Amino acid sequence: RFRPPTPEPKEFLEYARKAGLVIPQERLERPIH
Amino acid sequence: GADRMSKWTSKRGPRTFTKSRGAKKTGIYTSDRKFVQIKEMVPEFVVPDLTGFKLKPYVNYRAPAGIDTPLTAKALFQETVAPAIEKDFKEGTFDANNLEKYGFEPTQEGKLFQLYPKNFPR
Amino acid sequence: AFVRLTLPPPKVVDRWNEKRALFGVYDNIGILGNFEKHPKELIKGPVWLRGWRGNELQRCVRKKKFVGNRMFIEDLHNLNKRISYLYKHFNRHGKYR
Amino acid sequence: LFRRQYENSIFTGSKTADPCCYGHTQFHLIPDRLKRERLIRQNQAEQVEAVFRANAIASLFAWTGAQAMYQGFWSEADVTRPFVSQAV
Amino acid sequence: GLEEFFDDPKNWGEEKVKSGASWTCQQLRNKSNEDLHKLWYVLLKERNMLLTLEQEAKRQRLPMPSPERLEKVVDSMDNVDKVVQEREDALRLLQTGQEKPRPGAWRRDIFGRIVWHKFKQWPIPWYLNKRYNRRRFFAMPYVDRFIRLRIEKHARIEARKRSLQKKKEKILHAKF
Amino acid sequence: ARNVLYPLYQLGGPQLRVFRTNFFIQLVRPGTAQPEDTVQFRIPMEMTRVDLRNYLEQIYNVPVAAVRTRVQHGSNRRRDHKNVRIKKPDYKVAYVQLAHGQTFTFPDLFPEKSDLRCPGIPSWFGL
Amino acid sequence: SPFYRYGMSRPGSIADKRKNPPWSRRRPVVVEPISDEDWHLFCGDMVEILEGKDAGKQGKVVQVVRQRNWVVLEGLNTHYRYIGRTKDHRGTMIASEAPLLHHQVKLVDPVDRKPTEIQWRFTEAGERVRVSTRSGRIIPKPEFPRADGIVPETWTDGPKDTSVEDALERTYVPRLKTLEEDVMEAMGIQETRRFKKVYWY
Amino acid sequence: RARGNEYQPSNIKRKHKHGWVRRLSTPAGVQVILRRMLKGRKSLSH
Amino acid sequence: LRNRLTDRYWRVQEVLKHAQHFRGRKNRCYRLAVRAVTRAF
RNA sequence: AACUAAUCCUAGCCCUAGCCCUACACAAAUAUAAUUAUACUAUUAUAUAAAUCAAAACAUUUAUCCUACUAAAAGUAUUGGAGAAAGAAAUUCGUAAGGAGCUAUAGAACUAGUACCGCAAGGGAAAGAUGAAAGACUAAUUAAAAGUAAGAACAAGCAAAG
RNA sequence: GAGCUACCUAAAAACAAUUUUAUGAAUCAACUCGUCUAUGUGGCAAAAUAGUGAGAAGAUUUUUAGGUAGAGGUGAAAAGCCU
RNA sequence: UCUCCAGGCAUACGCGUAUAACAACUCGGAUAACCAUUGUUAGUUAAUCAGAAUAGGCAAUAAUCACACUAUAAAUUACCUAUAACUUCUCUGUUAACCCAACACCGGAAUGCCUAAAGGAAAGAUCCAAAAAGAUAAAAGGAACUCGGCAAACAAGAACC
Ligand SMILES: [Mg+2]
Ligand SMILES: [Mg+2]
Ligand SMILES: [Mg+2]
Ligand SMILES: [Mg+2]
Ligand SMILES: [Mg+2]
Ligand SMILES: [Mg+2]
Ligand SMILES: [Mg+2]
Ligand SMILES: [Mg+2]
Ligand SMILES: [Mg+2]
Ligand SMILES: [Mg+2]
Ligand SMILES: [Mg+2]
Ligand SMILES: [Mg+2]
Ligand SMILES: [Mg+2]
Ligand SMILES: [Mg+2]
Ligand SMILES: [Mg+2]
Ligand SMILES: [Mg+2]
Ligand SMILES: [Mg+2]
Ligand SMILES: [Mg+2]
Ligand SMILES: [Mg+2]
Ligand SMILES: [Mg+2]
Ligand SMILES: [Mg+2]
Ligand SMILES: [Mg+2]
Ligand SMILES: [Mg+2]
Ligand SMILES: [Mg+2]
Ligand SMILES: [Mg+2]
Ligand SMILES: [Mg+2]
Ligand SMILES: [Mg+2]
Ligand SMILES: [Mg+2]
Ligand SMILES: [Mg+2]
Ligand SMILES: [Mg+2]
Ligand SMILES: [Mg+2]
Repeated sequence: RFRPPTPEPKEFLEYARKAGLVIPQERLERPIH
Repeated sequence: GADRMSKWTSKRGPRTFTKSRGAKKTGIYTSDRKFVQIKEMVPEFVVPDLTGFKLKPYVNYRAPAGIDTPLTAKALFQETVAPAIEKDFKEGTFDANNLEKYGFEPTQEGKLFQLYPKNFPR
Repeated sequence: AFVRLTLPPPKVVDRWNEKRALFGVYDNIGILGNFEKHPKELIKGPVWLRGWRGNELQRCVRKKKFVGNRMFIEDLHNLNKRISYLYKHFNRHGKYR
Repeated sequence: LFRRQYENSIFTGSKTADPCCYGHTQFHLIPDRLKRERLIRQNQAEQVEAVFRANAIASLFAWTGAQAMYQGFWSEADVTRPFVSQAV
Repeated sequence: GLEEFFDDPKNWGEEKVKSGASWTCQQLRNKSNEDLHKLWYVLLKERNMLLTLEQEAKRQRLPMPSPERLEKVVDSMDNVDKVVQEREDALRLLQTGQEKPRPGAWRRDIFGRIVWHKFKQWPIPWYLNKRYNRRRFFAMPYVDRFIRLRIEKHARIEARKRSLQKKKEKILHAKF
Repeated sequence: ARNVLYPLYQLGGPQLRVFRTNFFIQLVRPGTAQPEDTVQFRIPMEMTRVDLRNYLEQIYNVPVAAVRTRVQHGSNRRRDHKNVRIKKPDYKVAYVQLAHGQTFTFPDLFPEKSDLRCPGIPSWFGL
Repeated sequence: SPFYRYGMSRPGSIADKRKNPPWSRRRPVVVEPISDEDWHLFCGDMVEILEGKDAGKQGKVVQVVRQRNWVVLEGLNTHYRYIGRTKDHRGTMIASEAPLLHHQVKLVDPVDRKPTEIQWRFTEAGERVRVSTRSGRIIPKPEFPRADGIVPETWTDGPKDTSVEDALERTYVPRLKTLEEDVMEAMGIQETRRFKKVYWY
Repeated sequence: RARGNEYQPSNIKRKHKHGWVRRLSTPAGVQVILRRMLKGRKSLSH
Repeated sequence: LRNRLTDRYWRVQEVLKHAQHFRGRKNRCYRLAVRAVTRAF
């Protein structure tokens, strides 16, 4: 027997940079002060 | 080693296995394998004339929305049937037998569009 | 072995809550109440062991008597098998004859 | 237009041993599926004549070509004589 | 023509496109049946354009301009669909008194459960169909044990569910 | 229309009419190279090629000469965090060849086109 | 999902889908449940900070995360951070507001600025209104800009937007006819054939 | 000979041997389904 | 796990401190350290 | 002067008490090779539970299993290779939400009857851990396990003791 | 549980060249089988590889679907086979 | 471009997106390059290829180039009589280096066509020790080897229990 290969997923940016991603801009609900 | 979890479709199995993807039939298969399409079995899209139509997909944000009052049989009955019966009752020209006069249908048979069992699609 | 690296949150016991303060009241309801009620009537617990005590084999049989016919299929199967396990141990196995 | 793999054949209507190795005329009957009324219904009215043209080019090219290869002419020995046939 | 599958030529490439509010049910109720039939197709053509633009954005790996427009269109079509459903429902009740458009009945399946059965249209009566008579709407006695096991299984889940809520409130009261 | 019942038809029955249509379609840019007359659509799996012809000719008034359809298998290979297969929906692709010699080409939407000599010391200080 | 933790970032945003991924199993936050009726703080209501860094400073609510009993005040309870940090550039220093729980703030009486506790009670018209526990007084519901950014008064409809009057026109005439029948009569379709018998079962 | 390849896949054989219609044919097969439904199996039959 | 031994760390340290000056795994592994310590005693 | 690692608290669970239930939830599809809009070929549980095991073998027999109120009568009358064992009745008595339970190898198998294994019936897991706030850049705490590194070894030996 | 294997039912396939004859004949491929030796022995393989060999128009071999089930089935009996 | 090797292309069954492009360089290929891996986007188009009305009446005479020719194991809906209907194209299969053997396994895997025009690469670099495995050559002798001519041979013939 064996154990399964879970991929086991400052880190999100690398994750999406390697994979590539469509990051649509978001309208900030609260205006910045 | 067969996959028990994925859906059974016509792409799987031998050539002899075939089955539909949910499209409605439009014809009949006669003997000697001739397909005969029936014109009435093929849906017809009833599209109205939209020339001079004032309504567009979206509405003014300035337009006040209304209080929700979902339609009820009582509200339908009062709006349509009550005015006649009330006036007729005062006139005295009323009887149980002549409910068809006000729009009642004793049976749905013979109508093109039957309310139950429904015989027309949306 | 490995040990906690921080002290656990302090545990506070309030000794004068209603349950602790009034614990033991109406335990002489019999001698001080003309014996209308036995104190064992004041026990709260399973139906089959209020005012009663026994070893595990005795407790198993008594539960079956009281609620055996209202038990679930899986539980009654387990309860019945426990009786037979305990019967064979207490009556056939052990140091003393 | 769909691909298959099956026997490759060059035939004029008879085998090479047959003395009648040339072609005079072909008569073709178009199937009901391609007739004038159905095409007009499908809105491909401009294809009524196109159906005729395509059948002739394919039918006659095969028949005139097959005759040439009965005479020994192929792609690397191109025909010295134009090969002629007609069809209705 | 095929031009109707795309937005106005000026809007192409624009970062955002201004859209109004979606139709609410009450506003739609004012309109007549004939008007709603026309309004449906007005919404449908808008919906096809937005669905078309949504796919092209994915193909180009770009953000879809003003994606809220699609949501507003879908809501309006549901409201138009709802209002028409209400009108038919009331008319069905008045003339027939039936609560459902489709025939059905309550039946017990071969596994011992009670399930609503939706009827189908056939050209022959039920006693003559041989494909219908293979279907069984009864359970044999060997299902009785399995019927009890379901009830006991469900009782365990609900008892656990009640117990947990009681425990959770204890945590709240201690915390607050 | 989809997810609705069609009245069973028998000899001499009326015409089947759908007044409000539940079918929504999207026009897509071809993946491979297609003739200028051909147009691609993604359509609900319950739509037939006959439906698309009448759908386009009546709602959009587009003259159609031929329609071809295929069903594309969606991928079921990607797995979630629990190692459960994720399914991409299967869909139907329709190829429409325009009539009257008419031509169409997919439009191009989205046409949009301190001091090195004093390092590590804050400049704010004027001393 | 039982484990989704509500945060200052709006649900469904890029940050939220990273703060709350499907595999996260963080410890539940304990929230004293508050009835929809009981809750009395609204966006635009001036409130006072009972305790903390800015205790005694009145501010205006700008956001409410009801699942966390949070009220966020503009320009108060502020720590400092860098926005738009890049590899080449540091970013811009800004003051970022932090959530304050309901029990750490109180509503303010308008005429006399003080942290007056309020009670919910109806009016002559019947509309529910907040009333101050002491110095009984009507605290009006404030007006806050719409979250989507749409200001109806400034709004001017462009193409594809129905005009006001047209949307409000009444054309419905109640009658015992389905939408199907009305359209056929209006469009003049004629059908005299009738469906044969169908045995529903 | 080399063993381990006793499985020669065939969709006709599989659906006939362990399919929905086969399981419902006899009362014992119906109880196979009843057990799996009670256990909570995602796949009642092939 | 109603009752679990909570002092095992200090029980292990008692034997280990008498073995720290040995060579090999006898100086750090309780199962081997314990036997070596007794022979010294 | 540190790597591998370690620390953690609540997700839920457990036993009772109480209580009959009336959860059986859009459209559409499905008993056809289920989940395929319409004819074809029609549709239907089970005769007594057995054995292991006890009798130190085994062959009649062997509590519960195979339920009919509590306490007593009573392990009494009876029954039994009169062995192992089994075992009444007449009769009398009887008005009522909690935890000196578990806290991630524990408590349910359960984050799931999933992944995965098996032609099938069937078998069946593992794991998580910042803060008031991540719209504060996702933290800290620990000579602390075995294992290594920092730092190979230096005649001679149960490796230590004097 | 007969998708392996044993046997069976139904519907289908394959067999060149050469010599005999008119064939469970001959030489020898494809195909089926597994004689002898070496290698391998956690191996390429939970029975293989490389050579060498036996049959090769028949009681041949192969394909597809169906049948027989454990107190049993199948068996040109090896107490073989039945994942 | 060169050197060398010689089961390839289709269909059936099966598998189920491994197909193609791009971007990635963690995991997967027993290493790299590169991707068969990860993410994103695309794809397989059919009236011919492939799949999916009723009631009666009646049949002696194989196949094999079917003639001759014998043979033995004895061997494939039609045509008629009446009734009924009186112009039709929808639906589904179509990708790939693929399947069964826990694996990118020297194994297993049906048929048609063809035999190199199709398809491929035995060597990561170096070094030439022992022992081990395989191929080729052998002065003089020729079974003296060995349980036995096992294995090998420029042999493959003859006989007997
Ligand atoms: Mg097709
Ligand atoms: Mg196996
Ligand atoms: Mg096989
Ligand atoms: Mg015995
Ligand atoms: Mg016995
Ligand atoms: Mg556990
Ligand atoms: Mg467990
Ligand atoms: Mg250490
Ligand atoms: Mg010494
Ligand atoms: Mg078989
Ligand atoms: Mg031959
Ligand atoms: Mg022979
Ligand atoms: Mg031979
Ligand atoms: Mg021979
Ligand atoms: Mg045999
Ligand atoms: Mg023998
Ligand atoms: Mg076996
Ligand atoms: Mg590729
Ligand atoms: Mg690349
Ligand atoms: Mg890829
Ligand atoms: Mg065909
Ligand atoms: Mg292909
Ligand atoms: Mg390997
Ligand atoms: Mg080549
Ligand atoms: Mg190589
Ligand atoms: Mg080499
Ligand atoms: Mg040699
Ligand atoms: Mg020599
Ligand atoms: Mg010798
Ligand atoms: Mg000798
Ligand atoms: Mg030899």
